[PDB]
Amino acid sequence: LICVNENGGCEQYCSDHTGTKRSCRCHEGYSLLADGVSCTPTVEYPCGKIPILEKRNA
Amino acid sequence: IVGGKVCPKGECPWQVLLLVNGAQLCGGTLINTIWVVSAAHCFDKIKNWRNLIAVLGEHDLSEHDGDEQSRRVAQVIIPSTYVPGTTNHDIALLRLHQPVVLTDHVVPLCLPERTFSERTLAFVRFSLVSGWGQLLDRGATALELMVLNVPRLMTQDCLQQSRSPNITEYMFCAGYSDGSKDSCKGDSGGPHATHYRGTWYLTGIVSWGQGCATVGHFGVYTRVSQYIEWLQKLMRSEPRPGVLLRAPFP
Ligand SMILES: [NH3+]C1CCCCC1
Ligand SMILES: [Ca+2]
Ligand SMILES: [Cl-]
Ligand SMILES: [Cl-]
Repeated sequence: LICVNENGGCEQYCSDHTGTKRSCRCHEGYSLLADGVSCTPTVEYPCGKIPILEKRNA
Repeated sequence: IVGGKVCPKGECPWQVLLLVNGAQLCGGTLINTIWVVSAAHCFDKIKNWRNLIAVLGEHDLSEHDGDEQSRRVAQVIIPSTYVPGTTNHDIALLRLHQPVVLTDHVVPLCLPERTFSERTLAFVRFSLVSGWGQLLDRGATALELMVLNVPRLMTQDCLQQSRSPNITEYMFCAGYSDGSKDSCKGDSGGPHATHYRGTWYLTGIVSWGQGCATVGHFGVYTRVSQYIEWLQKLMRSEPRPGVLLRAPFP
């Protein structure tokens, strides 16, 4: 895969590697799931999420 | 903000209000507990750098509801390339004197990686711009925080569609040419925030235009992707005596 197309499938950040290799990454306050693409919050108030709306759909 | 709506209390939780001697100066964007991004031009006329206050969790300026958090601004960092009274490199990094406490009403916007911002976020059409600026060109400022969804243009298309500073590579256009919808005076420094797969990111800073909601013209925003590495380096630096710091760019 490649980060310029479709964000490399990553939810957040994407690094291209030597070979047909790609690594997804997540911002501080998130961890990468075993699918290698998804990011899940690890803190109560992660950046870029709106608590009253997250609660509204939780 | 012209032609937008009230941002429901808590739905713009990264919005910062900057005050000088208690008076509305500019907007800004919280990006973690001690750092705020604003516009360099907000500070062109500051006389006493020690009267600058940042307020988080603000919504209705007419009242105090207890969600507000005020901090002194310990540092204003401006790139070496910014020239006062002009438009290019219109960005400032502010260090708060004490961290804000993250709450339902106070949350940072994610500062994206450059590559992610250039390759993906730059192609998300609509983004939100917010502030307590003028509700109309030559009009009164808002008491409630306002927000507006604006579409981004490629710069060639902006120049094509517009009808006087250049749009440099450190800028981008967003909004509408029919004079209905724009950011306006007092909104300067505020966020242009972009949603991608469930999360919001800082892509722009309210910077300038040919007046507010002027027919034939678009809002101009500082292109934050150009500054990610500059900001990230500064956020790792120790504080220096004296509020204003000019830092080399790149
Ligand atoms: N759209 C811009 C108009 C001038 C003030 C800053 C926002
Ligand atoms: Ca209030
Ligand atoms: Cl240092
Ligand atoms: Cl000083």
